Amino acid sequence: MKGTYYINHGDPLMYLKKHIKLRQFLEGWQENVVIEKPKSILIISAHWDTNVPTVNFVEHCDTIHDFDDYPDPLYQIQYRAPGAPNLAKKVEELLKESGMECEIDTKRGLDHAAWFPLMFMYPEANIPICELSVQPSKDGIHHYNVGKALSPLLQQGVLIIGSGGTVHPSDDTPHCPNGVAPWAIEFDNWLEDALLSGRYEDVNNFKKLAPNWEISHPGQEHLYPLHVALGAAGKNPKTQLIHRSWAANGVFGYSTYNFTPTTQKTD
Ligand SMILES: [Fe+2]
Repeated sequence: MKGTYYINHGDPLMYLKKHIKLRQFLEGWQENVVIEKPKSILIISAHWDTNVPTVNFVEHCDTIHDFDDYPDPLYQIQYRAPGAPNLAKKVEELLKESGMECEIDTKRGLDHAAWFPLMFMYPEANIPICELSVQPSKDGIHHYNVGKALSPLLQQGVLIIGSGGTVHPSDDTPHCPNGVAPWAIEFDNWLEDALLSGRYEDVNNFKKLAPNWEISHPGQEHLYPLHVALGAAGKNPKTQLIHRSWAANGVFGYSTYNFTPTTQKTD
């Protein structure tokens, strides 16, 4: 495939498990999704929440274990990827050239939205990684425009990946164990239909249109990486669903999308 992706980083517990389909999908990334080695990777992280777009600019990525109450082994994982400082500067220029602000963090490593799926996709940790934050108090259209500014990166060998959670309710939302709560089916299906239809404006305006977005994304920070990845695919991309699974609690969903460009930018 070519283009950009919206993936789910999933449950860190899957590191210890054998039968999680999302992990199998991620492990097969280089065989089934992206054959060609990318020059660098831009991860739009649901777990880096800022006021204005921010990008990290480091030579070596720390591994940030920003998650609570997991088993000890999870905190010993190191994903020793190189940073991507030139990619970071290029993201800052592209955003500013489009009239958007962008700040640069020269210390922050990768949070688990980045390193956790990447350690399955690219276990050799030899691809330069740069993370981009989301701005959860801004709307879907903001995030789409951040991505649109970034689409020239596609012709430069950059793999752009939004890392979120397609259905990501509050911890207080009751479970439907080993099933799928109908509200979550409804939201997931609406989103799939909007994307496969090419109704990308609807996706940007999900708050006005999507059923049960209040349950699926009370904060939205796990959805907004989709808008950035979608915008980064340029005008009129074609979307396809490349993985779907659900957590055993029946209310977290991992629908995964590829956005294939049909247009390009100037020489
Ligand atoms: Fe998450």
